[PDB]
Amino acid sequence: STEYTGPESYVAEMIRERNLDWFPRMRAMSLVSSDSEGEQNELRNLQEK
Amino acid sequence: SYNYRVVKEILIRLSKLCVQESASVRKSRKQQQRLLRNMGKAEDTKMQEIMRLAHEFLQNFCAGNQQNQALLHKHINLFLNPGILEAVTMQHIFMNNFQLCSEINERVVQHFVHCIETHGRNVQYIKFLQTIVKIKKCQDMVMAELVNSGEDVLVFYNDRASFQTLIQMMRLFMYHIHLVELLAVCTEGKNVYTEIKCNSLLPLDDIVRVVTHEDCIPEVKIAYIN
Amino acid sequence: MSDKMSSFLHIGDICSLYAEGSTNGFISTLGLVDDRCVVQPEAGDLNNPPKKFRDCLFKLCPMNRYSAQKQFWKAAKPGANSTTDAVLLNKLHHAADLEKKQNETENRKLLGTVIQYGNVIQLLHLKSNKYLTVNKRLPALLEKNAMRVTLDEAGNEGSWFYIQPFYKLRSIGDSVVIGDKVVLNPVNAGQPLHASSHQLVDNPGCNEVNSVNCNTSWKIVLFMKWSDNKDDILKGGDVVRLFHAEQEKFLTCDEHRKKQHVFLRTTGRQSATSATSSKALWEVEVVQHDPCRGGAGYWNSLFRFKHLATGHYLAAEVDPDSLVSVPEGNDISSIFELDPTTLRGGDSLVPRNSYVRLRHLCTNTWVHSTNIPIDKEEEKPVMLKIGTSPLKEDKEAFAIVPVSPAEVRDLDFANDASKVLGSIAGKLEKGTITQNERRSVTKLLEDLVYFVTGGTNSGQDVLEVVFSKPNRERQKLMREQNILKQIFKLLQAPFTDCGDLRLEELGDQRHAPFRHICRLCYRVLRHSQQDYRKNQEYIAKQFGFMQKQIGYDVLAEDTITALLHNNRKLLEKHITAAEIDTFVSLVRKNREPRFLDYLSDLCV
Amino acid sequence: SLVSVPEGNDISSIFELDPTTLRGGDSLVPRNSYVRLRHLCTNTWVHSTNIPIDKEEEKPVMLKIGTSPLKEDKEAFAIVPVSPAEVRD
Amino acid sequence: LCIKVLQTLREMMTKDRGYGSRGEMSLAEVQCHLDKEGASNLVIDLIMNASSDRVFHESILLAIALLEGGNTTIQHSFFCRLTEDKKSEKFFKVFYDRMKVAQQEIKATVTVNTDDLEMSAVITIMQPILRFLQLLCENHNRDLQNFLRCQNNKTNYNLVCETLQFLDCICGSTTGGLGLLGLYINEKNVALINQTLESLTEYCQGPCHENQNCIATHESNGIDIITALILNDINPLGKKRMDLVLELKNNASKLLLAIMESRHDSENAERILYNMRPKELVEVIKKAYMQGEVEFEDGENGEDGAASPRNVGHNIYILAH
Amino acid sequence: LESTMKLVTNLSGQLSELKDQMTEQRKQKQRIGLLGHP
Amino acid sequence: LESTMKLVTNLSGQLSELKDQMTEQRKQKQRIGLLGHP
Repeated sequence: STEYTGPESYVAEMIRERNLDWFPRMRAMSLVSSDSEGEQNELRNLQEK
Repeated sequence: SYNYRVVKEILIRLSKLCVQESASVRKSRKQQQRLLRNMGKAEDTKMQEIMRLAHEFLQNFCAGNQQNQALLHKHINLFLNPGILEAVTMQHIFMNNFQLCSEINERVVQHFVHCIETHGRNVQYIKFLQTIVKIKKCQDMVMAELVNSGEDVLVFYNDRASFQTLIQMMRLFMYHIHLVELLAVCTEGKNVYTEIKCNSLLPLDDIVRVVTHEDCIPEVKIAYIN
Repeated sequence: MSDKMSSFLHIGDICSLYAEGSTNGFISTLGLVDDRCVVQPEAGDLNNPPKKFRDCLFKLCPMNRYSAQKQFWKAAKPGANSTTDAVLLNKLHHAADLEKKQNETENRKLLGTVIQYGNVIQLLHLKSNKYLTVNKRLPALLEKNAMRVTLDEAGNEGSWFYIQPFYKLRSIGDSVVIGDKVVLNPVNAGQPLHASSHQLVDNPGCNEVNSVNCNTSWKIVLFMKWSDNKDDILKGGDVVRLFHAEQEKFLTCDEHRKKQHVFLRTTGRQSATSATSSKALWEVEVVQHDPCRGGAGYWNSLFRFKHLATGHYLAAEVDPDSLVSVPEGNDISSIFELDPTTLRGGDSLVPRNSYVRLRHLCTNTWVHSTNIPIDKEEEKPVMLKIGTSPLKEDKEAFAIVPVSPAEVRDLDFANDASKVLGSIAGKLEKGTITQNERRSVTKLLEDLVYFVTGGTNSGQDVLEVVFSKPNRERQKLMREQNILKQIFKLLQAPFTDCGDLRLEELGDQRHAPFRHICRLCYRVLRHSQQDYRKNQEYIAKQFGFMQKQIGYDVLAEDTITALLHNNRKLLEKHITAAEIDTFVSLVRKNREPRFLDYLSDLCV
Repeated sequence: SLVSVPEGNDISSIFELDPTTLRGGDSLVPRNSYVRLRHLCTNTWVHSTNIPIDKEEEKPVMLKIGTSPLKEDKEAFAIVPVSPAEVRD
Repeated sequence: LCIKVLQTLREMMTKDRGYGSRGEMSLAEVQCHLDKEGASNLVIDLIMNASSDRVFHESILLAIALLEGGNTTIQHSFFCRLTEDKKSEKFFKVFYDRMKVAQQEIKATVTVNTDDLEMSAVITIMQPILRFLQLLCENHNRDLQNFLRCQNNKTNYNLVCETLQFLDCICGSTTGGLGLLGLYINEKNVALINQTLESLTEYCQGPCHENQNCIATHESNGIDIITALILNDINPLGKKRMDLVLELKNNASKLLLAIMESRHDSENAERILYNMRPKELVEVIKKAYMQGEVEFEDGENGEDGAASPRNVGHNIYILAH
Repeated sequence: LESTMKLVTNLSGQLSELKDQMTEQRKQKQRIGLLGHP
Repeated sequence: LESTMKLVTNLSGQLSELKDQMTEQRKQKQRIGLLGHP
């Protein structure tokens, strides 16, 4: 019962409640989703301030 | 303040009374004595006098017992760094020989070894150190402080030492001679350290003492055979 | 003064301390091999700092955790006698230096920080680069209460301080200001340091610092800001060797005749370290318009420059009768102005490093170089005098040559040797001093025996392995100073002691003081042999002492030192002394069964 | 001094005050912590001395406030703001 | 008088002992009864009114009573009143105070290797404090406690997570880059470093915010000093320390596992990389020979724990990803 | 480009104010001197 | 637009500093003249 810290023990907390909703149902892909650019835009406003 | 001075005087009297029949005194007081030990500013005042009196009383109340002397075996490092003054009486008080042979570490050996360097002159501290030597079992323990460093206090003043000796003869110096004698007493024969020590000091003395004896003093005649 | 928020005191800034109250003046370190701090009681105050007190300068630092290094040091300093090997000790050695090196990084990561009351201070000295602390012992030798002033290199043992004001003006955690009469106190000693009321056996203006319960409220005083340092510029604490390009120097010596001389040593080439020290060292200082001796000149300095061996400035009679040797210079006629020379000026305001020209004070007089000598010298082969006249030109420029601080801290080290060894050597051969000074003169020499080699010792007397590392600039520093002469003088004084032979009365009787110092003496004299011939020019003096060697002491290798390197032209004077007939005759006078030495002379 | 003058349109009643680490070229801001004193037009240093008046015939402790143009860093004293609720009581 | 009264509570929470309309005792039920009282204010004010050295060193022992297995309401119990009213800096500093004292003692402790050696009283207090903090922080995933590593008491009086790290940095000698890591490993002190190890790891697990700065950004150098246990083995190859070195390594890679827990981060991994060498996979391969040096044992790592010699490599192989 | 220009320009502009303030300060100082005047 | 304004503005601002420096230089020069003074 001292399992295997939270990102494991999340799904043990799930499994009693049946609710299926933790598999990568449609959305995940683990592909790129390139986020460096948003940070660049944030840096760019900096210039305005 | 006045009340505090009176307690110290009373304690000294009580210590003498306790001392005249030691087992009984220690047992009865092992409570009061423990409190006194626990109790054990820097100025010439009512606290200074009390400290001196307390040290003397302890020297006497500590002096009667050995297991009770072992009962104050902790907290004794509070005077070993102090190097000078009142701590010496307690150090002298601590000795009965069998007990001394049975229990001392090397952490106070440099505690007077560096106390050979700093911490005042230590006139009685040589006797305070020779009593710590107290017995070649402590002679094996005495070679380490003899191995570590040279501090002595102008002891080995060869030709210069002879000139110094002449000054001493003209008019402290006797204490230095006694300290040298104590070191020699500690010397003793074979040990690795002991043999070597006996050798360097012995040669120096033989040339010099053979010479000092020829150009002689009366108290120096007492220690020179030692 | 266009300050908005500055002038407080900051980490990474140099400063100076000042005593107040029962004793007044600065804090210095008389002596450079020594360890005694000193408080001059009379010569210094807030408005008139005296001459030699460049040495009072103190630099400020961050803290520097003493611990790992302390453990290594403690292991190294013996008594345990065992429990040590390369697996423990040498694996701790490179486990010490890089975490010692990060202290040097953090030094360079705090260029300026407002210093609040209560934090660490970690004071440090300029010229010595050897900062002070105390110990938690009681080796206080004049007033017997619990302190010690040790100038140390590693030093991070109770060198942390905590600072508070004397008065309840500010609080704990407020910005200090220049002129704060602060208290100063080690974080583990407890007793704040104090200006004593004692003297000792030195110059009569001597005192020292003790550390007691009562207080000496010290006002710091500032003459230097931060973020302007070595940094290919000049400040009011630098030194310089102003070399020309006609002949690339000018000379400064004290003549017994009242005028003094700028002869040119028959050549000047490349503007190198190949130069007499005493002729060359001038310091550069600014005026700052302030009574306090200032620094950080940044154009329009109206500077003046001061000599190092003696204390004098410039002066000039403009047309009449330059290197005029004036001690005190608060006048106009000692303060100059300097030329742009292609650093164009409207508002240039930056003190560059390359080249300058000169103009005096208030008349704005052109300092040049002429073709005449003085002709008191009675036919020196080449000599030129330096004259000035208000004719403007573009010709007589000469360069601000920055001297490295490592070379000036070796110069005074050699100077402080002669100021100590050159005095004590005449008296212990005459009489008797404390025997602990014989111990003290030992590590005086033992610090010197690997000073000249340039490398910190690992063993005790292993001077043959570092022998393969020469550097001419240190031996020239030791040649031009009189250290060599003094040491040979010292040898003769013990020879006279034996007289008032050498093996019998001095070596065979005592065996402790005299054999050891000759071994300290011979390997130093052996160390100067292997680099250049001008050291070997001195062998035309040190031939009579090897003529009179007889203790079988260590000095016989100096004969090999005089002879191991084949000298043909040195021996043209060396064997050209012709006393080999005395020397091998002394070898023949060595009529004991020890013949090998005689064979060696013949072999040479 | 604490000279008790009723009307003060002269010069000898109007002072000037010290920077004391609020550095001034154009500081122009009247802070709250600490000040030192200087009188009018002579720019005189107001300090604290060690003497009493000794009209009081042995009060146990008393000190007089004297001034003299010797500059110092010692005799600062604080502008202590009083709450308006206490002055209206 | 108050000490035995407090000491009475510790026996009252004491359970599973002495057994050989009556209410059936539940360990969870026992905790619940204590929680029903909620008399955690006795601890919630006891440290806040902390004066007795026996008391503060005793009340944390009472803290394991509300802790030690349950703490469902109990973790919610300390959460609200802990952000309750105006004693936070007076309380967190009070715990902080013990940490500072302990650090000084640790700095001034043993020196070097060339009726037993008793640990300092301050050091002993430290084990209890560490355990108490760990228990509070841990609940299987403690959201609010994790948020609570910081606090909004203004002053804020500590960052006890990073305040854990220096005390965790202290016990290993903190500057020993390496081989004196074995010179710092205390055979009687490792049991302190053991619980001192896992309490950091429990500080990490779950959300990557609150541990994420305190992984290797905290400026107390010793992130690699954390990973130095992965870097090599202990010099005193003791017997009970033979399992202990396994227990050390078993505690070791647990902290490394919480080192990189939520990926898609560069510099945080670089902290694991900036002190480490690329050849440590062969060091992980050395564990493969160490696990190859494993004798005839059937060890399976499921259900309650066990140190597998290959399992530590199995732990260490997780650092591959 | 804007950042460097802002920086240099800004610095110069800020720096100038300073001259003006000294002169202004003096005027009021002259008024005090006038009252000091006997 | 920003580049041209930055440029012109920047140039003018930089150019001005120059007047001020000459006057300032003179003040210190007057102090030296005063010492030169016999």
